[PDB]
Amino acid sequence: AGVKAYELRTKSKEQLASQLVDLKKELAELKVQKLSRPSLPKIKTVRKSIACVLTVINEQQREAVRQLYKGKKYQPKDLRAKKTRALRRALTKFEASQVTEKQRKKQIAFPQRKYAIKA
Amino acid sequence: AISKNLPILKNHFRKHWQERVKVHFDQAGKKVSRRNARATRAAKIAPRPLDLLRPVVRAPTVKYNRKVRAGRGFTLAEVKAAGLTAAYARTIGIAVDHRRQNRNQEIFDANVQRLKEYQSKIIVFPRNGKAPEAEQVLSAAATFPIAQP
Amino acid sequence: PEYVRVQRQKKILSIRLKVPPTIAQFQYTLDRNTAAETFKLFNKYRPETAAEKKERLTKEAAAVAEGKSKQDASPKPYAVKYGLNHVVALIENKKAKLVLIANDVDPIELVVFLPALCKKMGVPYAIVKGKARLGTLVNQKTSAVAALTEVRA
Amino acid sequence: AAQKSFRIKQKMAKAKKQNRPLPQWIRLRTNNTIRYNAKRRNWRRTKMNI
Amino acid sequence: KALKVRTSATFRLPKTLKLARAPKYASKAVPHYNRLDSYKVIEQPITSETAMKKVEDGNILVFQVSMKANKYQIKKAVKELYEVDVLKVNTLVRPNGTKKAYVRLTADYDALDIANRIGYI
Amino acid sequence: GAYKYLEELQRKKQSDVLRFLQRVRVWEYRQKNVIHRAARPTRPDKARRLGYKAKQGFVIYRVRVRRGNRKRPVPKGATYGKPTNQGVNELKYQRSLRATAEERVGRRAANLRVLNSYWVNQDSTYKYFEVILVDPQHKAIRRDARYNWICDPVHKHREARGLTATGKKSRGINKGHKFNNTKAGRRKTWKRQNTLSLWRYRK
RNA sequence: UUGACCUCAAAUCAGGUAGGAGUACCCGCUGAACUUAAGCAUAUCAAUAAGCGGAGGAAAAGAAACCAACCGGGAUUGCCUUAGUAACGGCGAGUGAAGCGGCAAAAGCUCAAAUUUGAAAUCUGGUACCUUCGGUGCCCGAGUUGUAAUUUGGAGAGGG
RNA sequence: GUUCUUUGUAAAGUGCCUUCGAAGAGUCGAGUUGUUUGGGAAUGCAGCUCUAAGUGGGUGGUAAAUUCCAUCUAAAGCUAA
RNA sequence: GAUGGGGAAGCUCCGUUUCAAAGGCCUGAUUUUAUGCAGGCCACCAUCGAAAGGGAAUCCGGUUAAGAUUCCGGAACCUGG
Ligand SMILES: [Mg+2]
Repeated sequence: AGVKAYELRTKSKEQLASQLVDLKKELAELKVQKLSRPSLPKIKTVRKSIACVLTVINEQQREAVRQLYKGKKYQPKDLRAKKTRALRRALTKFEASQVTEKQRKKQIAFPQRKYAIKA
Repeated sequence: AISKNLPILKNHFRKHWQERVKVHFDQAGKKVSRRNARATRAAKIAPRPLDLLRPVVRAPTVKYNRKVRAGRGFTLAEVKAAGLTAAYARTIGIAVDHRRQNRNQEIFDANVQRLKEYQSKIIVFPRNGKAPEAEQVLSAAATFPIAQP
Repeated sequence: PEYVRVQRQKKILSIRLKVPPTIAQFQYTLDRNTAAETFKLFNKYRPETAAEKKERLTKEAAAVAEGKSKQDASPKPYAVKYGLNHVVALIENKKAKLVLIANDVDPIELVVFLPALCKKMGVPYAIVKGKARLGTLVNQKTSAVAALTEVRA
Repeated sequence: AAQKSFRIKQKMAKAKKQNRPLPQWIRLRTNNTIRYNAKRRNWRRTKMNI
Repeated sequence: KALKVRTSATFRLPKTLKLARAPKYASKAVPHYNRLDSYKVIEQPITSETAMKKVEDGNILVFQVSMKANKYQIKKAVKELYEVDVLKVNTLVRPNGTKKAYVRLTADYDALDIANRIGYI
Repeated sequence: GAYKYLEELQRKKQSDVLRFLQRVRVWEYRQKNVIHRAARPTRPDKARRLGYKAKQGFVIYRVRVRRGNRKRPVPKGATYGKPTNQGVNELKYQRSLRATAEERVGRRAANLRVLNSYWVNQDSTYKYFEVILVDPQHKAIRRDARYNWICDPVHKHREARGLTATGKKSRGINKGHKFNNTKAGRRKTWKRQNTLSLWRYRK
């Protein structure tokens, strides 16, 4: 069972923090019962629910920071794209498509014509 | 070592020659991929004939000067006599060689005539509009064969 | 420190050695009274700053909008010429009327040929103190040369 | 030694936890080929070399 | 002009105004939560017979504690989780790699009363 | 144009003006570090002929290297082989002092790219070079399509792979019958003419 | 006294970048000996193995300071051939390319050296806004010891 | 293919006459030494010494002097298959 | 055994206070106040290297299946504030 992320996403951060601390209290109360009982499979659901609550809290905070840094250069490095080191160091499309004005004049004057050959 | 009446052999296999052995197992697959590359290039340049027009030109040495063959590109003097600039000829599909010269009037006249027939045979499309599709041929060399005089 | 020691011992060495006359053709610079009055003359002919250039272009654009003069609403400029290749071309074309050469160009081989060229082409030259002075004359940091080529009446 | 470093004690703790026989329910799984702990170590027979 | 008087033959590097960092962007942009809080420093009690002899005789609770925790964190978290004032903490590292903490409570509180409140006896 | 005056004056190296100027500058360059940053090119005409432009992102370093042969680094001169390989003293390095100078400059500034180098001075002990370097992260070189080819990752350490002017000179890359051993790469040609080619239908 | 310039520094200054791995193939440096010569030292193995530096999906080379000697060809690369040839070699053992010819693929180019001189026309950065692989305005700065436009020898420039 | 912006009083090309036509230096080259090459009175590379010219320079596989001829344009740079 | 430097094609080598612009210390002053500006002092000049060298300070009694100068009871001491 456990908690559901889509219904966790509608709450505020204080309710999420309180739900997290009651989940941790429940996990401690199950861990003190695990030593007396032979098996206790209910611990795994509480563990995964704690993971779900932490994931929702982190994604809410990260989205708030993204909207704070929206529409400006120099956003933080973990928020900007990852792809690879070489693709990050590669030239952008604008810089790669930069051409001299002399070559631009030559390309406008003499572009590669489309032609066919029968008649 | 040396033995019965046999010719003296010179087999150069005293290095680690087995480290450099190229067996062309990929002849058939390389031919297939080569035809695939030709077809996709033709589809990419879908009206244009896949190769430029080459001049007729006289082969260099005394062993081969009896024959005539294809050159790299036309002389600037040849394209000026044909009546079009070198940049325009390069855009409409004529190979231009800036570094060969004309010392032979027969070769010059043959190349000028060859350019005249090419300009008569091609259709140049307008740069903006209708593009009246015209069912490409794939070999300007086959449509303009090199003829021995 | 070593940079202080190098910059002192370098000018020590440059007079310990017997300099060949193309150098110490310099270091007889202009005296301070005539230098002050020639900079007072040159200060009247100063190149235009960026802001007055910008309003000059707005006035030119408005004038070609209203009357369509061929960029000839503004009068003919009278400014000091600067820049090394520019003034060498002016001296070779005999257009320069008076040339000032800074005495402290730090490759000296940029300007050692300039007095001989001025003497051959007949242009009067003066070795003057201060590439910084020439730079603040032409609204730069360093100018290393200056030239009056055409003066008002 | 009695005066040991924490790295040595950590490796000793890991080897003490590894020192156990096979769990007996492993043999009941389908397509099980594991018969016994083949990586078992005893202090009299082989040394850790740490 | 006159030069500056120097009473020492040594030349030292002059003192320069050193500014503080004013970054254009944050370093990690989400500050991490508490790495080692009260629920992570106290894993579970040890309920072997040797440990259970201590809880009425010595008035000492025995807990299993994360290996990153020290005595200040153990004491603060026992005070926060169980609302009990503690006398002292003695820790050891067990031979299985875990950490065990003997927490001796003050005389006002009874560890036997607290252990079955927690849920083990 | 002052630059052709600077060139044709620079060819008179044993004229008294140039040997005085050389004599002062070689002392000034011994007094500095082995590798240090030059503020401006000493020969701006030579720099801009090799490709320098006076804009942001063009860097000049000055460098001196030790002259002479390369002593074979063997303990006490023992080579342990046939007498044809017993030479220690008169052996020569196959690359140039200009090449090892710009390679040390590139190792000093690995974030830059080596463009060219030129001789400035020498004495009995050292040879002095000035190295032109371009910053491939500066936006004035990311833009300006005449120079943004240096930002392509195939040009990392051209001076280490021998792709500069003196590198190609030392590798022997030139057209002609005098360069049959070294024309497309010496080891490439050696592999090409030491390969044994066998076809499916054996010729 | 004050304000510049040049040169050299310092900052947990604003923003970036390098290192290491992998390494079949690629670009260089460095560099043997076993072996063969029926011994062995030049030679050979081999401009190889080991060692070191540096890249990419390919790399390198590349648009002639070329090949030729002909009725001349025309960037580079690769295949077939030239050819086990010309040549080198205790002329011993052994080594050993290149031009032409046919084919695969084909593609060309740009800086420096010129006065814009009737107007540094050029560019990084910061800030504000926007449609954000960037654009516009403003402000410092770089730069005349030369950043833009114009030309690259096949040409081309200034006038008419 | 369909649509919006008119780029642009801008840019490019072509004919004839005239005056010109800037073209890379401790480099080219030479001696010597070492290495390398099929390269042989010396194929390339590198060290040291000497060190250019501008109808010039390089190459033209036997060294040198003299007279010609042919063919390119170095000492700066990019580029797919 | 780094750094500043100097060798080395380079992996790296030398050197440890050297041809270095090599730093921190207390009082405070100010009480937009933060810690700059008032001051003044000092020139070693990284760091690693001993469970037998140097070194702040704990003893007795009891207690466990297995721990104790470490736990319990009593009685002390040192360092920092
Ligand atoms: Mg040496």
